[PDB]
Amino acid sequence: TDEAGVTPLHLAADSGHLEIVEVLLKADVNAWDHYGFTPLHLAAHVGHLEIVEVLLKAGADVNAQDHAGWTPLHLAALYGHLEIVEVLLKHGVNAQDMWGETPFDLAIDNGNEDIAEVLQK
Amino acid sequence: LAKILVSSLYRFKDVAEIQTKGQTILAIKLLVHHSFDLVIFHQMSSNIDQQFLNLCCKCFAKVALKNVMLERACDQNNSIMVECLLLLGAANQASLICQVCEKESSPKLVELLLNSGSREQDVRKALTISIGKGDSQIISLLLRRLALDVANNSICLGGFCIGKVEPSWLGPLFPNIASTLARMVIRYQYITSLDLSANELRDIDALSQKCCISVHLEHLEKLELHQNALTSFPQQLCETLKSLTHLDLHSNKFTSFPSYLLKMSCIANLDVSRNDIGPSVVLDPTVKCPTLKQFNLSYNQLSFVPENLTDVVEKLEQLILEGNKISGICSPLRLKELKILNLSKNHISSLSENFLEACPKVESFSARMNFLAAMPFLPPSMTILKLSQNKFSCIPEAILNLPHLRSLDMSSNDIQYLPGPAHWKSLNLRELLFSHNQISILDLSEKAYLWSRVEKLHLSHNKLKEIPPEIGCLENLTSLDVSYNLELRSFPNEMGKLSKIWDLPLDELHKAKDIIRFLQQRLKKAVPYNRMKLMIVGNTGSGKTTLLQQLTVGIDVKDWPILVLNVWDFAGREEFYSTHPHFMTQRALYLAVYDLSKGQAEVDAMKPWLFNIKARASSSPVILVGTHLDVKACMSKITKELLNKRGFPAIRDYHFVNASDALAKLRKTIINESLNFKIRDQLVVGQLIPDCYVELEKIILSERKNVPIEFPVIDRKRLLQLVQLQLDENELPHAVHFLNESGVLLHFSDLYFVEPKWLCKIMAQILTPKGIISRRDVEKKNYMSQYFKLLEKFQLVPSSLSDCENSEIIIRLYEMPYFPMGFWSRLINRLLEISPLRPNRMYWRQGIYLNWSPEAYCLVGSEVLDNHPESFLKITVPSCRKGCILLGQVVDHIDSLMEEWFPGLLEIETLLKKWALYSFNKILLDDLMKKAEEGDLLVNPDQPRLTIPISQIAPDLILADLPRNIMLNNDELEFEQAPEFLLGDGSFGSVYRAAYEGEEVAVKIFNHTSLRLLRQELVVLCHLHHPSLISLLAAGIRPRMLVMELASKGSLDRLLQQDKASLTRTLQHRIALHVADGLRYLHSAMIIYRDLKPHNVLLFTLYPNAAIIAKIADYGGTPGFRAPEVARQQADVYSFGLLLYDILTTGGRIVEGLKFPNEFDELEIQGKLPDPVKEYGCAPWPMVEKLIKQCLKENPQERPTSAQVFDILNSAELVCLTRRILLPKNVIVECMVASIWLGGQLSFLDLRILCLALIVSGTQSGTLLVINSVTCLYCLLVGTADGKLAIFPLKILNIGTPLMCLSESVMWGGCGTKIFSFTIQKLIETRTSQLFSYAAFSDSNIITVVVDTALYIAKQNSPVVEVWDKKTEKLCGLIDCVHFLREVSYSGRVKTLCLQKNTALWIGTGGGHILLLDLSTRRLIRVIYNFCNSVRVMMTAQLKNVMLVLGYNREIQSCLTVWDINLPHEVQNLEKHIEVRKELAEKMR
Ligand SMILES: C[C@@H]1CN(c2cc(-c3n[nH]c4ccc(OC5(C)CC5)cc34)ncn2)C[C@H](C)O1
Ligand SMILES: Nc1nc2c(ncn2[C@@H]2O[C@H](COP(=O)(O)OP(=O)(O)O)[C@@H](O)[C@H]2O)c(=O)[nH]1
Repeated sequence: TDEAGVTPLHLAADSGHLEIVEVLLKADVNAWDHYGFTPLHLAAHVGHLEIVEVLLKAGADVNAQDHAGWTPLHLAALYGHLEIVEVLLKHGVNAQDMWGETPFDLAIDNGNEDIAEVLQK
Repeated sequence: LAKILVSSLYRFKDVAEIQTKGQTILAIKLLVHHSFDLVIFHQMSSNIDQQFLNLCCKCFAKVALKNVMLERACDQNNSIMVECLLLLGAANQASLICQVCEKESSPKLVELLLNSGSREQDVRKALTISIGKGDSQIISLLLRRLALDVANNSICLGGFCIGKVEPSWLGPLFPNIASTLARMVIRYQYITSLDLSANELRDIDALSQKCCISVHLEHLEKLELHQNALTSFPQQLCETLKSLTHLDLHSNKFTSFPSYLLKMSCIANLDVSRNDIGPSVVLDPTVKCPTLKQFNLSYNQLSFVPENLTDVVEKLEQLILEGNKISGICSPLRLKELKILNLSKNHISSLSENFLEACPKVESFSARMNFLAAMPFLPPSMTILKLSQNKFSCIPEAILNLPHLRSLDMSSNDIQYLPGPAHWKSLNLRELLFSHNQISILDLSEKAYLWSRVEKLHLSHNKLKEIPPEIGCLENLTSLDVSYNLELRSFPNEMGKLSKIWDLPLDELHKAKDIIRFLQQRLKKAVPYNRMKLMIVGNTGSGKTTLLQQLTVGIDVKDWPILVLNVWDFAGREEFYSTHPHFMTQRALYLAVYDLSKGQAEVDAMKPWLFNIKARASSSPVILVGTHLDVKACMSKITKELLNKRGFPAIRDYHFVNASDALAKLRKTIINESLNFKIRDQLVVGQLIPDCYVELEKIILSERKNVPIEFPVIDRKRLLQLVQLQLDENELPHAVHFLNESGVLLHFSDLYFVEPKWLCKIMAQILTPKGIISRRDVEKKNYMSQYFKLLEKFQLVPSSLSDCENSEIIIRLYEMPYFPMGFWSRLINRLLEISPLRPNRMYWRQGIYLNWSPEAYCLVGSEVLDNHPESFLKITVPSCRKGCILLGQVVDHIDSLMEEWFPGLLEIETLLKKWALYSFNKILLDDLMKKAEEGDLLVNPDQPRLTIPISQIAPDLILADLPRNIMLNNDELEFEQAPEFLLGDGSFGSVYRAAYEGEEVAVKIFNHTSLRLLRQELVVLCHLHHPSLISLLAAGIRPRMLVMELASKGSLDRLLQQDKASLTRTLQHRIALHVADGLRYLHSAMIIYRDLKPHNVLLFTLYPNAAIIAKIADYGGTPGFRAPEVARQQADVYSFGLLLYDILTTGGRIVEGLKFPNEFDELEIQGKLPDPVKEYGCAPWPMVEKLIKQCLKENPQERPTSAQVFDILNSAELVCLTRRILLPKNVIVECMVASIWLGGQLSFLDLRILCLALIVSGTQSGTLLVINSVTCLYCLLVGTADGKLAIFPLKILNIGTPLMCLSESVMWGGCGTKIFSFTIQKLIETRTSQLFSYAAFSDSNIITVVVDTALYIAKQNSPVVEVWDKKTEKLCGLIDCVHFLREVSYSGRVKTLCLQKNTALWIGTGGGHILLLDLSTRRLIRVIYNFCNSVRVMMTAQLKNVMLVLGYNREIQSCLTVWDINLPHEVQNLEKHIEVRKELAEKMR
């Protein structure tokens, strides 16, 4: 790892390198760092598809909570990644962090109205 | 190891790069032992190359042991080592600063040691060392860190005794490379007030005419030269400064008044309180300065008066001549503005008619201790007059004639008749003291309605006759001092109407709401009291019950009506003998039994019963009664000869009853004796009591039948369930006390024992190795809980319990005619606590012999000397110091028990001779005679060459249990009981000042006191060393006085009432913190205080960031500082809360005893307090305003501990926060501007729009309205949602990718994920930072940027801040906020940044955490936790310099808060000061 606490597959997922994350998977699927961030969280933050659905199929937690209580669905709704939103949605919406906002609320503040319609129905 | 290599580098200082290989040093302690520091210093100072510098620093990193490296480096004065090592840590440890000051050096080094942290005592010592050596630079910087107060804009100089002062000393007082080396090695690893109090300035002629600071001080406005040694003050200086108006130069040695000092520009409060001006002080004429307000020209050689004031001064308000030598009759005194004048302690015979009939506004005339007999026509404007201790024969008529008298105290006067209020003509009388006087009549029935406002009336030590109920017409009365009359012995029931009284001085004359409520009840209904106690007494079984039948286990309480008297048939079996003194009440009349069948033997054998009766109830008549006349009557001979009133109780009758015939005479005599009792001439068989008591007694008697027979003990609420009478909360305690005195029920504490027969039959039923037993409860279920406490405390079974070089031990005797009834069974119970580990103690029925070692033992036995009729106890103890302590403690316990249980014994023969044995090479010696022989410290017989020290034989008398260091020397002390040498009054005595091996060391002289209370006070005061405690120096026995340290700047009450502007926001908190620390130490010592108040807190220095500021004075309650229930343990905290309230208030709760005295007590009964900020207008101060509310809880179990309150006070958040403003609920704000303006709507506050600037607005649609998607503003710059610009539309430099930050400190900004600067100058890409931290943080919107030497970049929803070099234009690094958070729900997402000029950056996390940081060292100062849930915007506002913080209390509640700009400096200062205080506390022991 590293002094702060993180694994290389986290960097690979955040940077969107498919071959590296695939070859490393062939480590922990739900490895959580000192931030509590998951590789699924970083993939949703970067919005880079194939690692998201691979990790979801690899056994990544659907409702993993970081230090801030944000799900990968929360990050995908926040950063405008609607595709990640539905990809996680068919993996199984009312989850709240300490502040207590659903991804609908995150879409509301960020103006991601496209994600907003998907979340309500 | 190898000195050859170090010898090689010795040459390599000037040698070529050959020294670089010396690499080999870091390849492999004691390297720095010889000279390594100096060689490396020539290396890095040899024109510094970086390639060799890096390896040299890498080798040096092995050194970082660290302290000794500095110690060797600090030997040679050199700023580079100074700064580098201070940056590396390692300065006030060894000292070091003193030796650097002693050695020749340069200002830079001493400045480094001073500003890097240095103990105040060490700095003072170094300064004193350097004073002698000629210097003007090092001492100048020493003063900077020692005695400078920029916050108050003043320069103090007190306790540090400087020899003299010169202008060059106070020059700056009136208003790099090492860091690079340290960082890379770490990487490898106008003045207002001037104080001159204690500086023994022989002269002040140095800075008088013209100097560097003469022009600077020309507008000083406040100068202090008190406690000094000045003489003939130079008139040049007074011309030099032309703004001084607070000069107070007292205690100096003057000869004649300058009279040119008054020629100052505008001077007020001129104080010369101890200067010895000559006989004449007539001011020089032709100087009309109308500026002086207070003129304390006191304590002088002034036979005459300053007959210059009327011509010269026009506003001499407080013209004071107290304590002068004023002898002759004063001048007509034509001044027209005199407000307050004093002439106390002068020598005045009288005053002329026109002496005071010139001033139209004299309101405070007073002349204490003068030979005054007439008072000539005080003007009507007067309100307060103090004329006590004068040769007054009658009240002068002029005093009766002024319309507006308020307070008059004419104590220590010899007058006969005080005029009635029909002559006073004043309806505003407030306080009237008439103590030490001969007054016999208090005629007030003439006109009482005139007297309505009188509050405190004092008549102590007066020969009064009776109190007329007409004085009950008085309403506002608060304190009636009627003690020491010895002639009244009565109380009119109308006194009950005076509910406002909270104190009553009844001493030697025969409290508060209890007595007054009792008088109210008696006034409402008074009935004669008919109930007396008749305790029959026997001996080992005789005609006891048989006599009662004609007219055994326990006491068998019975009722016998005739008035009604109850017979208590006490026990005859010796086993029951232990508890009997518990029922021998003072108000009763005892019988006895002879059993004359035994003849002469029994009457003498029963003598100890009379001895016990005399010991317990001395004033109780006894009726001796024989009970065996059926079967030798010569016992009457001894009864008349030896058994009479000689030494035994006041026998009143003796009879020879048979068992019939003589029972009629017995009954008649019993009735006659009971009826004619007259206890202290009171006839208490027919006294008057309220009918409420009788009704309650009837209720209890009725409930006796209707009660559980097995356990008739009723509960506390069972008394309430009985009541349908009328008794309030306060009536019940005194009622049950009286009923218990009448022998109806017992109550000592939530249960009332009715039917005393059951209690005294069961509680003593336990009586029926040897004597020891464990828990073996039998017969009779939840009783044990109180049963064990009752039995053990009252009766292991002490009863029936197993019936040497002569110079190294001390023995004492306490001979008594007999051992009192329950003596040993309580003495051995008390002597189970004494100690300097459980000792071993084989205590029998009459001994203890408890010991820890051969050097620590105490043996209290039962001595039976040969040819000694009476029995006595011998106490032995080794002559060591610990043995003396033990002896003192045990003898104190003995005399306390005697005085608290057998007052008849120690009543002046005295039936108690306390022998102290001694042997020069044993000889009896009276302890009273030993005390009388206190004139010397050595006792010698008629033969003179042999003698014994006093402390060796009577360690309890002369202080030997206390440390020998506490031993005053008479030749040094100068404690004179003068009426000004005193500093204040308190508790059991007063405190004065005197010279004792020091400057002005205080002396606590004792008032009536005793060496028994003195022992307790000394033992509690000593063996307790703490910075917040007022440590004592010595003790003496001649006055029997104590010696204490000085509060240099006075007491807290005086501070509040006089100088309220000298209290800073950091001074009040420091005082509170130190008082809390002292209270914490007191509680950790398991001692309560219950005395916290401004009168009791002492201040030493007014320097905010000092090491000692406040201390707590004498500690063994108060109307204005009352405890919740104790004064109206955790009670101390509530008193502490009151202290905090007034300090926060600065004189509101105090200075509230003049317009409404009782209002400081009559509204805090249970958790009722006004809001301080709104009530008093003081500066807002939250987080302590909540602390007082949360500490002074009504429930004592809910109040926090003193340690907890000290810990909460130990937080700079409590010191730096100044406001906490809330916002309406469910309201959200996302922006504020520099009153405060916030954010389709808009909000405003006084102390959907996106952002605002100052007046600019803007919403999500980016409306370009003109008023007086926009994403960022500045002040004129505008940023949009896709990277635009505006210089308004003067110019629009498109760069986009939203612009979101714009800052100035050539402005800088941000757009998307790229930083610009300016006409775009440098658009440095920032997304290329994925190698460190997640790529997502690098590829994100940039929210805020601040401009400084470096560039700090914050991006939205990022837990990491980036730093980019300004010149190098490269990523300098990353600071991870979460790392700080993990060290201490936490979010860590950066939302806003703020920069401070002291290189401190404050970062706002998404959560309620504010990270403090230092750019110089890149180290966290602290984390502001507990604050809120979110943080959105922070910006500096010049209100005072403070930056606000916004947050939501998510339910949504937005909140605003204001923090002081000095948060990190305050944190460092508090952390250094607490550590210094802790080290001082450790060093005190
Ligand atoms: C202003 C004046 C007032 N002063 C003081 C001193 C003290 C004081 N010192 N040590 C004490 C020890 C005990 C003590 O018990 C009190 C609180 C019962 C009076 C007072 C002092 N208490 C008030 N004032 C000292 C002089 C130089 O300055
Ligand atoms: N002969 C005779 N015996 C008596 C007389 N008075 C009491 N006694 C005896 O004393 C006993 C009663 O003791 P009591 O009064 O109960 O004990 P006390 O009061 O506790 O000392 C009876 O047994 C009697 O025998 C008396 O006048 N004459």
